[PDB]
Amino acid sequence: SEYQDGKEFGIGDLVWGKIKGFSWWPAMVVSWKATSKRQAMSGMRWVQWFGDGKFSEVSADKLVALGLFSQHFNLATFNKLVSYRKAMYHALEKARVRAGKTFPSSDSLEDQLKPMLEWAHGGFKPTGIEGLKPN
Repeated sequence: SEYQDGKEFGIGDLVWGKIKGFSWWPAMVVSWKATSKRQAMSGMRWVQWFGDGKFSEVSADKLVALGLFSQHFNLATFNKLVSYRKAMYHALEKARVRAGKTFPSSDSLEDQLKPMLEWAHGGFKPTGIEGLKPN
């Protein structure tokens, strides 16, 4: 009965989170019991940031679905920041596993990131954003 307030998103969803002074950052909605902090305020979600690992209380209106990738992926931040790329890898790796997608490889971080970024930017085909959903 957690996060049952009429707003969007639930435990396990992959999301873009927005905090003041940062780019849209990939996260996963978690339960407050995973944060060891406190119950989220009504209308809010606890998220865990990819690449970074910390927990934040974010309003459900300031979250969007990770599947809306092209609209929130930040090419400039991807170019100037290494942590963003690491976060891209870890978010898309959770995505790739949930969707049943596989990529040919044998490789540095950007080498495996290239086909994952292409997949995500192209719309997560053939599965779609529906294949991102938690189990």
